[PDB]
Amino acid sequence: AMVFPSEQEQIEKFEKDHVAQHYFEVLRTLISKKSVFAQQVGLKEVANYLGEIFKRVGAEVEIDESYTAPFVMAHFKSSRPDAKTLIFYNHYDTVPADGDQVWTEDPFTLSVRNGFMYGRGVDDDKGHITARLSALRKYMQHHDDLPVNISFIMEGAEESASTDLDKYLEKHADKLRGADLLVWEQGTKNALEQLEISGGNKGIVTFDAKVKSADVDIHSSYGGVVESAPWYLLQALQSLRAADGRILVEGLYEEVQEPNEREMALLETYGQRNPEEVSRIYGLELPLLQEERMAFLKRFFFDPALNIEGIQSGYQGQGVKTILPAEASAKLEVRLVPGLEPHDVLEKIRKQLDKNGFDKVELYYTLGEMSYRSDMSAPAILNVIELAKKFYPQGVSVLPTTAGTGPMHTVFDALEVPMVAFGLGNANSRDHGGDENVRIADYYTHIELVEELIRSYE
Amino acid sequence: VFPSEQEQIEKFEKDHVAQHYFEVLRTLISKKSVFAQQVGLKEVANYLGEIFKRVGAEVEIDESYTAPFVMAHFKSSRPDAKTLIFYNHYDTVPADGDQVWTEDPFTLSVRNGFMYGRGVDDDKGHITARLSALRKYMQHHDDLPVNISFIMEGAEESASTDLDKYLEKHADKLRGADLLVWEQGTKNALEQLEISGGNKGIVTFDAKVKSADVDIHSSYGGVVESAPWYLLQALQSLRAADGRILVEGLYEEVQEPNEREMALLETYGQRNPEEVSRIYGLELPLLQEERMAFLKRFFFDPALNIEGIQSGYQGQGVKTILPAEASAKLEVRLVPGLEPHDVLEKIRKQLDKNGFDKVELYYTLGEMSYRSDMSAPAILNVIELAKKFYPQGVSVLPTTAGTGPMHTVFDALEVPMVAFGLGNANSRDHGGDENVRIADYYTHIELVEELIRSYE
Ligand SMILES: OC[C@H]1O[C@@H](O)[C@H](O)[C@@H](O)[C@@H]1O
Ligand SMILES: OC[C@H]1O[C@@H](O)[C@H](O)[C@@H](O)[C@@H]1O
Ligand SMILES: OC[C@H]1O[C@@H](O)[C@H](O)[C@@H](O)[C@@H]1O
Ligand SMILES: OC[C@H]1O[C@@H](O)[C@H](O)[C@@H](O)[C@@H]1O
Ligand SMILES: [Mn+2]
Ligand SMILES: [Mn+2]
Repeated sequence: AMVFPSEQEQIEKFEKDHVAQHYFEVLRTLISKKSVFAQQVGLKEVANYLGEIFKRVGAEVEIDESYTAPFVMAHFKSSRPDAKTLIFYNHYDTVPADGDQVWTEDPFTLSVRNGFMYGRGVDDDKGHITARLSALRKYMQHHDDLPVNISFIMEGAEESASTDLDKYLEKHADKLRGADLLVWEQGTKNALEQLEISGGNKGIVTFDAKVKSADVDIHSSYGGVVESAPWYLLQALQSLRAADGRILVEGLYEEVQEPNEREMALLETYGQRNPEEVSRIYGLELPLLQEERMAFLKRFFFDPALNIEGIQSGYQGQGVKTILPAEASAKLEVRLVPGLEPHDVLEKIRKQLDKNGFDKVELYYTLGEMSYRSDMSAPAILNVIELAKKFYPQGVSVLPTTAGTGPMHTVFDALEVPMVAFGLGNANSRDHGGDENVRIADYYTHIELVEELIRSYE
Repeated sequence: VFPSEQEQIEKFEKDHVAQHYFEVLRTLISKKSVFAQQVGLKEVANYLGEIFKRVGAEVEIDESYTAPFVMAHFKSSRPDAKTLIFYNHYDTVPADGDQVWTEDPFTLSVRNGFMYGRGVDDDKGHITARLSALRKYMQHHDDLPVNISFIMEGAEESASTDLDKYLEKHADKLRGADLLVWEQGTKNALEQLEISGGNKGIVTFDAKVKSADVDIHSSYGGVVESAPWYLLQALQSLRAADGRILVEGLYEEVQEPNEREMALLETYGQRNPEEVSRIYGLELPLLQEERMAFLKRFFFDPALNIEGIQSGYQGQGVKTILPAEASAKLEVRLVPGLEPHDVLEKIRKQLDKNGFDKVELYYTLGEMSYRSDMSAPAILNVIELAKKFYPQGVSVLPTTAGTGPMHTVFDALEVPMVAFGLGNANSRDHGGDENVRIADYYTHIELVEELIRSYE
């Protein structure tokens, strides 16, 4: 028997809440200050501003400027002895406004229209920073002390693969290790307005593959006797993957951590009802590689995948060109799951190609990110799940991992604290797109959930 | 017994007829004639028309289709005289981009005992050398002992567009001939004159796959099939590791080589398959390694080739997409018995049967194949005459691996066909600094003159 406020009620609460309003003006200022890692613009400016903001309400603040993007930490202390610690991880850099992106109003001007707030960073990730601070300060309106120690860590290079995050966390692990729970930088409601509460990221390894079959393109009259670069490469790739998408590389699945019973039960309960709908959404013309719902979800969340991002050889254009191309190349990737490390995955692929008779395929490592997940059974995570249900009428969607890539493995490796992601995004927030937005009611609801999480530590 | 190269060059220098047509060649080369660019076609056809008319030939320039068809007939007075036909083309490929040209491609240049220019080998030089041979003969005899017809088309480099129609129209003036001499021929790397009697064929076509409306984030790569995987799977289902084509009903249509054809291969085919590996710097094993297996595959079997394939992202860095589209440019090299349209339809059926109905196929070009076992007496005569002019001997092959209109010409004319000419293994047809050895050019003249004399 749970009752929930209406969207109209949430918006009025938001309008009447002096603390939420104070930090909404702070959000306006933050959005206005462009902070992009890849344009080197405004990182120190935003990191210092955040420093002042948190100092004002009594946090002990440290701004480490050792690497390109300053690393901001703000610790709020509880007077309770044997108090636990809560960590909020967030980032203050955003992607550029840019491209063929359509903006109704200036991307760096926080704009409110039709019950949504618009601006570069309102969802990813600055809005999450002002909402979580709002929550703490609201709790502080009605209490003399915090029931739990609270640490905010804000990096400035999340959109450029969290450059040097590993070096900041190693440097400051002593103050962070041992916390009860770490809440991730963002989260969203899904298409059914269920709050997604997730516990992992998949990883990836990307690499170039190249073949040189001869010193020059040869006349195609020789194609019956002379092997060409594209045939060799097609044969090589075809050797590494079954028609159902299973990867044919020895040693690879042996390293994969299989999902436990809880993880499989979570998928059953919370995974999309009809994942076969991707066919409609993208106008697929070929059948899915895995069609039954659970086979599909399990492949999607818990299996790796060998992907061709591009392949090219010989002649493109109008007309013909009677050649056996000397060179062929491809841009490949393997999506990873826990157990699989980028360099090692590539070495197993080198070995299998050599064993298959394709030693002339050259491989060149380009990028890697490690994967991470949990079965969402840590009691600190269970607490979050039960509290969230009191705030979202459509309920929650609990997932061991999302299919996105991110720094979760880096963070857990340094800090070893249980991690959970939830936030104030909507399925159509357009992160990284034009008119990035957050629903005003969703933003206020995240404040209330975070304040309730703090109260749960009393 | 055989003249030296130095003697040949001197003979060439002192021969007023050869020198006259060598200046004619200079002019032909200077006039760019490329079918694909529709440049110079009427200009070169008209100029040739006049060159032949001047020496008393009965000339017809048919301008019905894009490239004018030129015919020049020289009559013998002998009443039961046979007829000899020369087929040649006056169009060339362009000079081009990546190609290295020491001097202007459209300026005949002589260096180190070679002549250089676009068309000196393929095919303008063959035209002037053959008219030289006829006219040289006429310096020493009262009349031709055989009727001689020159047929010159201007679309050979573009698959002989409308040749078939011109031959249908003029077949009454041409059918009944004793022998037809093909457009060009070369000496092989061992300086043996190649004498051949066939062209392989070709069917080229685009293959395309659309797998979705849009490029999808590659995180879906374990559940959504992409266009490039589907296409690689389709292409691989059609070709065995050893190059054999896996298409039902294809090999059934292949005409097997007879005993003479195989014996010719064995005698005159390359001595060593592995030389190809050395020449091209091959980094992969040959698809057929034993000599006779290699040779039979090269001249007498079809082959499925990828000229190009592309999909998704090329460029700096990565792009986390499953591409929605992939395409390829394919061809099947053909042998007698295989027709372009039928071959492509058999590939359509196999792909559907194999589960690849979504690969789209678009026919783009086709040429039928042709060959003979080189036993026609009119052809044997050429093989014997040639042994008197080339100290390294001759190389007799039923077919070259190149493509050409032999099938179209035979279908209209039904005259025994033989290819021999003035190129060298390094003439670089279709390439930069295309060239003919001066001595080789004059030797061709003398061999063609002797061919005429053999009809007395
Ligand atoms: O049960 C063993 C492990 O299985 C993994 O798949 C889960 O992500 C872990 O949280 C769990 O500890
Ligand atoms: O008290 C708040 C929460 O703190 C976590 O450390 C405990 O594991 C939960 O059981 C508890 O509900
Ligand atoms: O023996 C039958 C036929 O075999 C074919 O392979 C040859 O090209 C023909 O010249 C011959 O007439
Ligand atoms: O007379 C020249 C040649 O004409 C051909 O028609 C005959 O078949 C040959 O035997 C002869 O040598
Ligand atoms: Mn983010
Ligand atoms: Mn030619």
